[PDB]
Amino acid sequence: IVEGSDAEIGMSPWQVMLFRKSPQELLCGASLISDRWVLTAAHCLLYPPWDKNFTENDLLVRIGKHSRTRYERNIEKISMLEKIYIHPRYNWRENLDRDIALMKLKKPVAFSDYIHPVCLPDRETAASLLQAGYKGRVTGWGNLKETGQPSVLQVVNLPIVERPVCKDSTRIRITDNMFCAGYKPDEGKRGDACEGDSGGPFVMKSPFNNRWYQMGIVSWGEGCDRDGKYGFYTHVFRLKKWIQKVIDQFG
Amino acid sequence: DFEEIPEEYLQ
Amino acid sequence: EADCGLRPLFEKKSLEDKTERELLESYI
Ligand SMILES: C[C@H](NC(=O)[C@@H](Cc1ccccc1)NS(=O)(=O)Cc1ccccc1)C(=O)NCc1ccc(C(=N)N)cc1
Ligand SMILES: *[C@@H]1O[C@H](CO)[C@@H](O)[C@H](O)[C@H]1NC(C)=O
Ligand code: NA
Ligand code: NA
Repeated sequence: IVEGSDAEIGMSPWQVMLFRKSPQELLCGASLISDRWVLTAAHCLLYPPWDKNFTENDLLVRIGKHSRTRYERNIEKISMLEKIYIHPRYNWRENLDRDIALMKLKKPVAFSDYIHPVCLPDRETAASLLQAGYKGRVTGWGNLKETGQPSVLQVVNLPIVERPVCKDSTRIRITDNMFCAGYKPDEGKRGDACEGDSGGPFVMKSPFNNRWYQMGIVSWGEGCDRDGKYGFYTHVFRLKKWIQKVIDQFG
Repeated sequence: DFEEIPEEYLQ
Repeated sequence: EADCGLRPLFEKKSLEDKTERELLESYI
């Protein structure tokens, strides 16, 4: 996260760290959506241009974390993966269209002050909140700058951007399964996700029922926090039918 | 840079 | 889950975090 701040304790209890076993390192962010299911970006698990293709046993899920590097004894919980599910029409060849994957845990994780699932949006909540100017919140342990790494979880609030502005900021083909967020050059304020934040949640707090909803997944961007560029996010509601299909069949 | 995690999670 | 999106250390105890008001103010 570039130009964000330290998270408060328990601020984002759905935040998940995807952790590579060997070598031990941060792979991606992710989110807890039930006691057995974790949501992330497909490109965190599968991206052939970078020779990335992780299998279940390559990875661990670390939940309830604040510190990036510490083993947070008695606070974090570490889970093994039973199965990875990548969207069947995830487009890794071109533009990361449908950049979404589910991971089922081998065992349910115990909820605590630091560990709690986020809501997934219904159509109405999506329609109400996914509007240009409305702000969401992105969290992660990724890079503090495009070109180091934070001591603890970082947070930044960013406005959703008009789709034509998103489209005009890039040569990459944008789809309805994406949205973009971030400040314009003229708006003064700054902030963006960056590498390492991939797969983490873009969340919004519904003013109707005061619950947090995950509207987006950190997906891609050209550099980090560049003037005139925006962060792009997987549109979670647009792919919720797939999410529900996987959980209904395998959960 | 990462602190070692308990061996039980790596077996 | 019926309890999703409600944080034990914030919503569950009616405490607000330091910047969630920024989000609310953006929701017209
Ligand atoms: C695979 C994907 N590729 C990209 O995002 C490409 C564009 C892209 C998009 C879709 C298909 C192919 C390429 N842009 S990049 O090459 O500038 C990524 C990058 C950023 C900083 C340092 C190093 C690399 C990737 O890295 N995704 C991770 C990511 C997530 C968020 C941001 C952000 N600024 N909000 C940036 C990068
Ligand atoms: C990724 O790895 C699996 C095996 O674990 C393989 O079957 C699959 O074809 C690979 N997908 C690629 C290279 O796109
Ligand atoms: Na364009
Ligand atoms: Na920018």
